[PDB]
Amino acid sequence: GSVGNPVEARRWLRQARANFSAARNDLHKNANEWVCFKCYLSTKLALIAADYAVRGKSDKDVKPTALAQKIEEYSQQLEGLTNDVHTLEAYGVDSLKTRYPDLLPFPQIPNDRFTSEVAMRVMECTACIIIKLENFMQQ
Amino acid sequence: GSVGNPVEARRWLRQARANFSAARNDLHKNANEWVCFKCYLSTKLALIAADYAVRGKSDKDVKPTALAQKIEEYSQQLEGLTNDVHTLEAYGVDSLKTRYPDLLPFPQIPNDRFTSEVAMRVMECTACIIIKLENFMQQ
Repeated sequence: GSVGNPVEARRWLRQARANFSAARNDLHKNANEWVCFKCYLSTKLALIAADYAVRGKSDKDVKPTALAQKIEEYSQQLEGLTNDVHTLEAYGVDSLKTRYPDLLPFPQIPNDRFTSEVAMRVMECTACIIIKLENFMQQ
Repeated sequence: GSVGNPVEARRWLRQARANFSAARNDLHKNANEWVCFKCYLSTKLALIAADYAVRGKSDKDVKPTALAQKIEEYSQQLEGLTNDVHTLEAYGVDSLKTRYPDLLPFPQIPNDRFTSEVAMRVMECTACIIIKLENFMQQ
């Protein structure tokens, strides 16, 4: 898209970074669904930040993997972004499955769903996503 | 409602209790929006649990205060529930305002929206809700 909004981009990135920092508060506390939801939301907000940075607008209705696909076309600097973002799904992480039992295979609840190993792999993916996007927004 | 599902009720309540416990992880860590969202989700899932316990079905597409209005009618034991649940909205807490900057007056982000005092009042309000619903479900 044509004209970017750097003020709004910075605002959303600030929150994305806060969400990733806060994921540390739930580590090794039997709250792995909260590590994963925080990382999912960090990822979503960082992508929306980048969308503001380029186009001055976004959509919170669009799934992160689809937002990442559009954003990745903005520059070769973002190569690999969509693969990173899609890895969250591969670990069974999305907005609804980290929160609601009716979306999980009976009888699982979110508190039962994610191992500490998975929460760690999800943090690694998220850190890489934020780094690719911060690099791109720095220019 | 006429036929309850105690197994589903227990599933949902187990997750609500886990969310309320997880809220403690974010206290005094500059993550008050996460304290509030966790308490919001705890409240919502406990209401859904009570709805399962009474009629064996619910809706997660209804706002918590609206669900509480229906549930309050189930028993004298639940007197005051609707107002108890409405406290969250009164303190500026709901699903979107604890997560998304575009819902907040510029330049505010969730990470600077909630004071530590508001975070504490929200935990106390959530305690009151959980108490009322848990006592009722121990029918």
